[PDB]
Amino acid sequence: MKRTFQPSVLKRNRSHGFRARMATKNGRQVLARRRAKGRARLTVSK
Amino acid sequence: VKCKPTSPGRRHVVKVVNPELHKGKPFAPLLEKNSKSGGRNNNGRITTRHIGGGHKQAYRIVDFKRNKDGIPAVVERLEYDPNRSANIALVLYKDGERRYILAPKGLKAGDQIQSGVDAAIKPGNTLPMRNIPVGSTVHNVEMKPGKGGQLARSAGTYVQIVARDGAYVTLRLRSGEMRKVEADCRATLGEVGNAEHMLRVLGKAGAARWRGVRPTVRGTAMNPVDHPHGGGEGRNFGKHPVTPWGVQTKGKKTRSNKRTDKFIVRR
RNA sequence: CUUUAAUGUUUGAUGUUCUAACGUUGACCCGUAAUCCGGGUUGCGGACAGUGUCUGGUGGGUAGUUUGACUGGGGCGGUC
RNA sequence: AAUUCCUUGUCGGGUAAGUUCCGACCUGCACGAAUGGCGUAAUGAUGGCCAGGCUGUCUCCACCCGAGACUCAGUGAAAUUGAACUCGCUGUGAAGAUGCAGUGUACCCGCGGCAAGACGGAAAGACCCCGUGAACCUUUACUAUAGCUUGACACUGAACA
RNA sequence: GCUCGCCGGAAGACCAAGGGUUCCUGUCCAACGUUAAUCGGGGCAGGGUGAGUCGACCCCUAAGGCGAGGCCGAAAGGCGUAGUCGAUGGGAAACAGGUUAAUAUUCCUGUACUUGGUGUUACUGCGAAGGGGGGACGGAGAAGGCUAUGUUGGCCGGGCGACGGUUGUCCCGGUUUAAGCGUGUAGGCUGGUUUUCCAGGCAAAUCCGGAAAAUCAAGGCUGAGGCGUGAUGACGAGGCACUACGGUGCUGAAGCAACAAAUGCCCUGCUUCCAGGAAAAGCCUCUAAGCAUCAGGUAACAUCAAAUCGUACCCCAAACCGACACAGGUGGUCAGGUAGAGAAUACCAAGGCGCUUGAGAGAACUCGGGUGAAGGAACUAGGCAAAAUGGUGCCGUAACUUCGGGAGAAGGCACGCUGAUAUGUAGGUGAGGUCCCUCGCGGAUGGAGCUGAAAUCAGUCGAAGAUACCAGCUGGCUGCAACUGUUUAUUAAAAACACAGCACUGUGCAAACACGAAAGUGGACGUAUACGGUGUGACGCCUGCCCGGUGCCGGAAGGUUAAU
RNA sequence: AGGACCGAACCGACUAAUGUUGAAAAAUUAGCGGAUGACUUGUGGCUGGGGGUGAAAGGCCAAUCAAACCGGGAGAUAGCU
RNA sequence: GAGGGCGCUUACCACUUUGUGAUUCAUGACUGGGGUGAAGUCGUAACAAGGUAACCGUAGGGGAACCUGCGGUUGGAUCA
RNA sequence: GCGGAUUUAGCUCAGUUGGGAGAGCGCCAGACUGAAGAUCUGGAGGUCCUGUGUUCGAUCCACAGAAUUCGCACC
Repeated sequence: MKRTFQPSVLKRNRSHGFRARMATKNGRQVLARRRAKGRARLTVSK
Repeated sequence: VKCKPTSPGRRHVVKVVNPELHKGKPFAPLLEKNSKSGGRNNNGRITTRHIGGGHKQAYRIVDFKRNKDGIPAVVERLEYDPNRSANIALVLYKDGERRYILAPKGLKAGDQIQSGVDAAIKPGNTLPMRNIPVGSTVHNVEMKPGKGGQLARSAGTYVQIVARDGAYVTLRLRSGEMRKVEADCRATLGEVGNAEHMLRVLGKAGAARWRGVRPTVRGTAMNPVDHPHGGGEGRNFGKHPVTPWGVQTKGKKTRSNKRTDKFIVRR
């Protein structure tokens, strides 16, 4: 019902977390295809 | 519940006749020596014990074994236990120690509570049955020789000594009069504390069952996604067993360690 | 040379139990101001347990399929 | 009661009238002991008409402050599509006349009435089968895997009776 | 100016969802405000939100992460002791004044304190990884005081107050007293002080549990606050100027007591009922070692360290979300006001601020209703809509026993505004004056200053007075789920049935269940009167009866004929 | 005392009425209760696929899940105009 | 100056009802109780051992005709 | 409509290789009863649907007809 989009930090630890996107191999290919090979940036680290 | 002190229910001026009208056995604080039980069914993962409702478990009386036999003691007060219906007392051991012992109907004065090998015989801490005489009443009985008592309540459950039975291998209880547990296990005496809390229903519902668990209420009935029945239409009306495992008579055991049951009259 | 006995000499089984297997989710002792946990006196039952397939039905507690056609549209009653 | 097998069965009392406000001779197939039965506490997240209220509920709403919408200024996007200059029973049948002509002969425009008139829109019609067919729940049909269950060789010995 | 509005559980307050610095002004119109457009956090030029004490490191953890060695493991990965993370659990720990647009426990300005080094005097036997006090709860409450804050006037500043009236009995405005120290009061807890010994407390023990004497009864630990200390510390009626028109510059009245209630203070008081309100610590002390003419700790006063953030806009909720300043959601937070049963309702002062579509027109186009002559549902799937009836109390009311309840049943009724008892009755209140006492937060006499029912005798004005917003059909019927219901949000709104007893059933117990590959975690801190089958259909009776078939299973007298 | 009778925002979900050409996969206006609990109520870590908690629902579960918001099997089968 | 005539005040109080019940009539819409016994039929245990009894409170099978099992007080044949 | 059953002793229906027509029961006698039944031994009781055929012999089957009756065809 309480739909939907919102920002927060503490909810990133099981889903949205940068060190977990490197810890999991499933994230690790994405991370390189998105910046190191993908010519780009993220920088949203806050 | 012909007994006394009984506390009989009320004249109908409220929705409640029961619960139990027993003045003079709740108390506060939870004294220094206390503990609790925790979470919900949480078995790791997909729990088989149905319905749950697991809030307020909550606290329990802490004293198991109670193996201090020989040192004499006296009765301070008596309480109640919402986990067993149990009539427990608070017992001051004349050495310097305070403890919680399981009691019969009104054991106070503060009486002479002691045990010891042939030295004593009174309603006594825990006490070996090959050193005392023969009756209906016994109570604690180590569920096997040093493990811990069988009965943590004085709910009514008479275990009944036999004198010299196949050389000390004794008792006579409900569902297997061939326990053959040796009389080297420990008594205390005796089995009627508060029958009043159990022999009669406290309510329909009551605090005893809805503040921190849900009991069982269905299995078969509604939504065919769990049990072996069925189509729809309110109908039921088939053969529908408790499958793959059974119901109305079959037995379950064949082999175990100790295994002491022998003749088995059943019914 | 046997229907058969007593024994020797060759040998299988079931009862009958004792029991260093074993299991200790039982104690005492013990490394240890110790929930895991190491190891022994002891206590307990006991070749029991454990599962690998073979014989047995027991239930609709995964999955599966909708198995011709003939239809003055179907269910029956008829046929290649 | 979801049996009223028979038909809106009744005697007819009450009643401007009893296809019932019930007012106790039944015509009982396929009635009930835990899928139970003789019954009921005060409560209405109260189901079905029946009194007297108050009355405009009929038929009778013709007067109203009045929202606004057609109007006057800012602004004007698609649920997407048959050219129109689209005859008001019309007739004749690839069985339906706003276009196969027998008639009347409707000036151009209000998109203001907008009452039958894109059979229309919200959209793989619900009736739905040619379906070598998504899987979708069952039952003393069909079963199967996991399982339930004991007895069995594998495995763990013979000393005596 | 002048007359009034919206939020009225305020878009009052500070800040926690990190989105982040887009508030004040100086100035502005695309990159936007479906109108003007001056305003909108739009958006631009400046700058900014001053924290040793706020809260989170800490020492600290219930749940839960990980984890030595390991039981294991296809490669994966699973479960766990000691440890170590760990708050939304705990402990020490900002107020009156002033001052910058702001932004303010900070800034200043003083009071004076908490953790830890150090110094000069002083006193004294200390210590831990172990012991014991409790360290610790849950809400309804009950009872006494403090008055928050208000209204009044003594008292003070203004004066007799523009219409009609008003020149001592009127009518306005401040009505402040900060600190920490000082002491102790309200209920409460507990009779005081020594000596001698244990079947006790992880080895011990001046501390705890139990015992055994001695000598005395008036003993011990505070607590809202009254009360007072500070304070020739100030705030401020007003007086006189100056101006960048914000203010600041010079100076300055008055300054007492009553009366009534909290949303809050005391009360981890003290009560009442049980689902049974979680652990390491501060608070307070016992020793173990080992020091042991040494070292430690507690005290007057002297100092230094006070360990990276955050502090800006913002909320019972427009830069979250919804995504069109959206008829979704939804807060811990100061509780603003009199009459009110009430966070029941038209009324408020403020804070943002009247919310950037409104001019005329006045056909039918039902987002509707009202009082209808008649009649009274003569309408119809919906007396649907419009209601009306809604106090205490009474002139007094029916079936029915579960003797509660069915009973604010029902019925209709005096109700406005005030004489008189009564220059206010009663009831609530307790100044002084006067006396006593233990000496001080003490009591006895006494009637000052406020307040305010409830009726009785008598009035009389209505078409109307509970003259207004809160808030009800007696019924009486059918089938009794018998416990309120809110439980299938998604056809039903229950006409669903979750109760709960029990004969029987699975476990004599490493129990029944196995979810995870190795758990033994539910049940268990527990026994077949614990927990589960399948249900039960208030309560209470009553379950008659009848074994063909077909189940439920059990067994072995005995054949169908197997792994063996 | 009692899941009392009758009380607020912390509750859901009866038919309508202005909800359908949405303020809207849901909420509404004068109305109206369950009155302290068979209540709901919020920071976050344990339920991570054919799910997994059961007031026991085919409704949920992103708002339309009988398996979807996945795109890697796969530009699959193809009696298909 | 005073009443009574009135004209106000208000009641005892007739109408009237919120109500619902006493009890008396026929319209008695599932029936079952105590009998005569114009020929009733199925049955038939008891008035002697009504020809392998059972009276009495009676609880129960259920054509009861109440069988039938205690406890007597012999109104039930003896030499059991 | 087709396909089945049935027309066998008062009652209830058994039975058929296809050559005999049955019993539970009711009557009759027999005696036991004054009598009657029980129970009893004896004895009896027939549209074996009709027609035609097969056949040694048809109650029976096959076939044509008649008639009672049932399940399904109908929607």
